[PDB]
Amino acid sequence: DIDSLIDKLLNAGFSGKRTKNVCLKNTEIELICASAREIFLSQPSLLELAPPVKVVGDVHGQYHDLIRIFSKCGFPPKTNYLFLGDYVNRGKQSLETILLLLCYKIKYPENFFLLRGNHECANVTRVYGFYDECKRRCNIKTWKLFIDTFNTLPIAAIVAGKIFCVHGGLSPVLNSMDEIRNIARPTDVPDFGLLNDLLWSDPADTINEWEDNERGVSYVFSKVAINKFLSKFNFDLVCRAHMVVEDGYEFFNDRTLVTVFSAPNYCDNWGAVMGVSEDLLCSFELLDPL
Amino acid sequence: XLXRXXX
Ligand SMILES: [Mn+2]
Ligand SMILES: [Mn+2]
Repeated sequence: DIDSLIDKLLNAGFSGKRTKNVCLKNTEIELICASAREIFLSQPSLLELAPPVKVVGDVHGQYHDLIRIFSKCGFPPKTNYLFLGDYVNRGKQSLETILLLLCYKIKYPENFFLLRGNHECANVTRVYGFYDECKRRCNIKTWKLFIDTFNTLPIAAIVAGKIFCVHGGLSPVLNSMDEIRNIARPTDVPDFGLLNDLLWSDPADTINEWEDNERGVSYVFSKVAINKFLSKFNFDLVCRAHMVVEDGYEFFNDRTLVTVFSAPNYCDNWGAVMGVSEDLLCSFELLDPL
Repeated sequence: XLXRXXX
């Protein structure tokens, strides 16, 4: 009964009820992670999606703001969704956030899509909150079942052959799209390599194409890297998240790249959600900080 | 400013 689990999750979300225990039992959480993992593995590491679709950035366990997104932008399945990752850590309701997204994935496998962020891995959840949230509100076995599910999340999506969607950004070794298709799953996230770069890198107005990233891992890529990447693969836009931006979204390099960040008041930033029409027109819907 | 791993 996936419908009842959604209604229970949305009930807690509509009311703002804040409890130590999750509204779903650990046995129900286990079955959700199992069904979603199987669905993720049956679909490619590189998704190919057709418009219309709305693209959501970092949520980071801000479950109330996920409810605001669905209430304003439309609940599934009448709105097709692509999430760019970073569902857990920092927010006090990471469990409700990832559980609702996984349930929608189970119910609408071909109309609801979730990419991997750099926070959907074992080591980052141990440092930034979601490990402790699982230990306090559920158990370590439940946390391991989430990591097993995270390790199957796809890595990038291409919308109408023209919009490349990834959580972090580009890579000096992204030489073909099949290198993303052939990323074996399940997998952890290494400290280095194409997979690490796709989830960790950031754009900048730097003098050099590639420089080490101030976050302590991966790279920052320049406008030249974007131009060469869009030209080589015949894309019009790079759509990514990963980086908090004051106005919810921010174009970069003559609107060849956009950052979509969907966690309002993360540090007092707006949140934004990008809509892609059938004719590949990009518009946005805003989420105020308070 | 939450610590650069990232406000
Ligand atoms: Mn990120
Ligand atoms: Mn993030």
